[PDB]
Amino acid sequence: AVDTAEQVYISSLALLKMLKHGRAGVPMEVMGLMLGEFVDDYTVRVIDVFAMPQSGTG
Amino acid sequence: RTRLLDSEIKIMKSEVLRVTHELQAMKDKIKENSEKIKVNKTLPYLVSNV
Repeated sequence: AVDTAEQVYISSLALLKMLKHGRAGVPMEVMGLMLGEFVDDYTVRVIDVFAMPQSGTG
Repeated sequence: RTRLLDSEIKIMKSEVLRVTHELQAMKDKIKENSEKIKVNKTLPYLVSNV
């Protein structure tokens, strides 16, 4: 019912798996799910970004 | 009377490795033929020349 400026305290492993997923992620665009914990209203954290199978269909 | 025991343990292993033959066929074919239908059903798949 109220809006505040949020923040994402990242685990670096998030961007590490994103860079592996993009480097090895051959330029066909791909999809996955992000895994953290909603700490509060003005911040969020991502502790994990897990991997997907080779969904080369769309 | 134990050659039949080794051969029947090998027949249980034959059923196991035949479930694995059907696994390497069908379970891998899930991935393979699913995404190969899906790559065949991408487009009228861009005809071309060798």
